Amino acid sequence: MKTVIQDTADVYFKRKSDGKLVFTAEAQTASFSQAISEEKLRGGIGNKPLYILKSEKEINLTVKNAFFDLEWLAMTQGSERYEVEYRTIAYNPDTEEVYSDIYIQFPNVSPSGEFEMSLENGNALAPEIKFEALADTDTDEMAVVIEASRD
Amino acid sequence: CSIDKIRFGEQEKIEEYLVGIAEEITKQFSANGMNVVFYTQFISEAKAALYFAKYVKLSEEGLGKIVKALLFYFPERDLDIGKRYVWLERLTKCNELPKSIISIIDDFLVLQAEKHIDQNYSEVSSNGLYSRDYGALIKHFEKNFISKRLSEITLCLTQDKQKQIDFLFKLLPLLSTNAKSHLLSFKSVENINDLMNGIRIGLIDEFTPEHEELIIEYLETRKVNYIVEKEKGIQTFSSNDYMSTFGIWYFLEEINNSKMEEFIGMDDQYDFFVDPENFDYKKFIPSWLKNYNDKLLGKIAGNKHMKHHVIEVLKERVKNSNDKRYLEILMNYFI
Repeated sequence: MKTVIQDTADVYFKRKSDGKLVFTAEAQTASFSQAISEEKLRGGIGNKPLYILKSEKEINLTVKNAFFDLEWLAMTQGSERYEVEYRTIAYNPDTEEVYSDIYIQFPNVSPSGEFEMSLENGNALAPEIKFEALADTDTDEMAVVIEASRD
Repeated sequence: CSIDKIRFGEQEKIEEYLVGIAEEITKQFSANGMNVVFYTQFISEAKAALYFAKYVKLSEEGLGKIVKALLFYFPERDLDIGKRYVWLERLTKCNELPKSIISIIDDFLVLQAEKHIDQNYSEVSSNGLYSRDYGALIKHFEKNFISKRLSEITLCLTQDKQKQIDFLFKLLPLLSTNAKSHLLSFKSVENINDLMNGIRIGLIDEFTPEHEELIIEYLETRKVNYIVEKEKGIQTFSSNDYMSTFGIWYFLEEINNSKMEEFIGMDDQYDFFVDPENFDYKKFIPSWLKNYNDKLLGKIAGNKHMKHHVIEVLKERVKNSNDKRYLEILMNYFI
């Protein structure tokens, strides 16, 4: 009870064309990253405003669990998008009450794992999974926040 | 660290190193037989080698060798065309680009165009993926690449589908005039946009006509979004913008209409461009413009009547950071 700041998050996954649901109870790492750095261009034309800025804004998401679930090994055994619906909460420093719920959802996200765990103690084996948000050539396809806590 | 500064040695053999990685990839993925028990090993170190190459030299042989495979033999599971594109410049950062690479990359772009012509394929990546990036880049080297015969082999089509109809808009500067001719034969520009690309490579400035419906309908159908968004509450920051792309146009003097201060609402970046003398200063942020483009921002930060707070912003960021970028920014264009 001295200094025990610790929260929880719930994370869901779905592939398109069906109401898919792969989920985790927690995400210990939950590293979100936003890296932005430009290219080396030296066209050097006076009558050419560049104003390039950026339009990539890459995201990075990571979850960990012991859950591949069980039923999709079943049925699934018997682009391929892996859309993710996050579920988190927030608290007011003034009121510290349960009043807000945070959702994060994407229409284009794919996993990206490093297939070399190969680690030299059989650990608890919390199969860390690294992710990636992909972007089609249509429009938007980034996020939806579903801010709650109306009052 | 700035590895670019460091000196190099024994360049001779690392050339064989990288050609060996290239030929290994070719042999492994070239035939029907592909072992994934092999794929779970150093596949990754193969990309690791294809990277820290910039910061290393490359004669015609080595650079040709890497480009063959990089455009030909790597599986799509670990490779999207976007990260391919990103990887190919940085190979060309530390050397030149001869006729050979032009030839091979053009072969890539045409047959990859022939790869995507499908009822379903959407050509996804975490960059957007208009190998109009490739077209413009090759245009950036040398004077011109009129696309020789690849132009024609890209022109030869019929009624068909709509894929190539707008897809070929990627490579128009690397095309002949008959490209624009039989483009005018059907459907010049209706994409709700066109700017996104044409303003990026070909049109850019000097002419922004009365495009009429575009921005007007943008605001018309975004006011209702504003209402139904702020009333219920959602705040998604979905990565697609045109309000900012026209707000920057507003003070760039490219847009001189008086219909700009309308939205109010969100995107304090838009307020930042469009509201000089009453802008909300309790929204200090080292972003938006911090994504500093170049001189357009020298004019942006001209702001004779507003500098006093931005200099304290520089205080806050440069002082409380060892990051070299922010002070490299601070010195000149803010002076």
